[PDB]
Amino acid sequence: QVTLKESGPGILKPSQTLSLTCSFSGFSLSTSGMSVGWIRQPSGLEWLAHIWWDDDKYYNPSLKSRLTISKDTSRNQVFLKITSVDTADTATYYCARRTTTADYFAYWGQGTTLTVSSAKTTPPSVYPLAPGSASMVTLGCLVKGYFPEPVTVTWNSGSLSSGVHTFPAVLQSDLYTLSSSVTVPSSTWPSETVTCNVAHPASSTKVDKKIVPR
Amino acid sequence: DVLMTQTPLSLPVSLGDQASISCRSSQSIVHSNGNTYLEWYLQKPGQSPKLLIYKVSNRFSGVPDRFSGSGSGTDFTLKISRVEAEDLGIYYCFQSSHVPLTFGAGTKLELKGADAAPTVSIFPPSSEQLTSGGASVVCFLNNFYPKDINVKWKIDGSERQNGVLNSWTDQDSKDSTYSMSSTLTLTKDEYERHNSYTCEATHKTSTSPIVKSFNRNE
Amino acid sequence: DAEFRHD
Repeated sequence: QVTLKESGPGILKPSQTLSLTCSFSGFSLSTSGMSVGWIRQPSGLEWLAHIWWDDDKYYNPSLKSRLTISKDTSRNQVFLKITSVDTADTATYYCARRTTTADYFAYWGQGTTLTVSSAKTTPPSVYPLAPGSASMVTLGCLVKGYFPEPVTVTWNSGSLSSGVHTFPAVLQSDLYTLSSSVTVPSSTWPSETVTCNVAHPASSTKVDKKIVPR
Repeated sequence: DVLMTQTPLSLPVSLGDQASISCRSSQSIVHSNGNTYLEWYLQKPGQSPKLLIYKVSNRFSGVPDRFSGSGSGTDFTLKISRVEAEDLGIYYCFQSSHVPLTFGAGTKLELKGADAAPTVSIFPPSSEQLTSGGASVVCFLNNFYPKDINVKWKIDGSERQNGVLNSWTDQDSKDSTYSMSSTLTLTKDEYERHNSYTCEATHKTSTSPIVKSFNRNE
Repeated sequence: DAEFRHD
């Protein structure tokens, strides 16, 4: 059974060098016709570089100055270096195999996520979103200014799951922010408590925010 | 670089429908060895891309026969004879004849649903955030179809673009609608210079924008 | 017009 597996540092600072490794089983790069390439998916897909059993190397020309691909067939590994990383190098990085007799990317790794950032670990500030004075009531929680990903959000400890939308995070000044909304009958709130439960494991944060009228 | 242009970029279908995706390359994908190295990949949520078709029209082992590929030169097509729910995802064409090897932008195969107007809710900065020293104004635009929508912010009746960031959910697994958040981030100083804050949504379900506002002092 | 390798 053919498998490939990428490994990387998870997080790097701008200007550092990214070192990626692809380890593989069920085949050998020494086999005539074998090749392995790197593809990334920045926050579609972009092909980076490729190396063959005979050490022939191919690069995306727009990225060549920052890329170096190599192999150690004995270790049965392929390496990619990207120098001078910046925020745009934040992506999932995949390695994938081709062979002259099966000349297509049939086998991919699961991917390694890389974040390039100057941010330090920062807990979220969790703010209630309650409707002002101006049938169904939409409430929410704003989870602002955390790093790194991820956060989780539940409502009433997961007992309230219907009518919930939790939005993907976006970056603002190197820190992530997202909001979650929940829509409940007007007979539910504020007669009953509605609380968002936010967890940010990187900062050991588990915080509850009750939504109260303004 | 060889540009791979997919049409359409979003393709709403009903289960059972035939579906077709166009991929046009800026140069012929014919290689000097006579082969045309045009491949199609499907990427599902939380998965690596998976190979469907290679050399234009050869189906990869294990790929269902409802998938086919055709074309030549610069003009290619992926066809699904009947769409199954497991087929929903993002389809990429890919050429490996020319360096750099290049993908199309991705076509999202998505579900058709009934047109539905967004429910729009606006929220001022919380007292907690204001004490803390910042000011975010949040607008939710929830459960609409189709996904095409415009959001405009006004402060004191004047359009504001700086400081706005939007985020979108994936298509809803219950009713096939979309939702989005739009957040206006201001300094507290900025916030305290203005009175009326408005989120306006324009969607094909009505001629008139949906307008939600609040006043800072009320 | 660099071609990728296929042999």
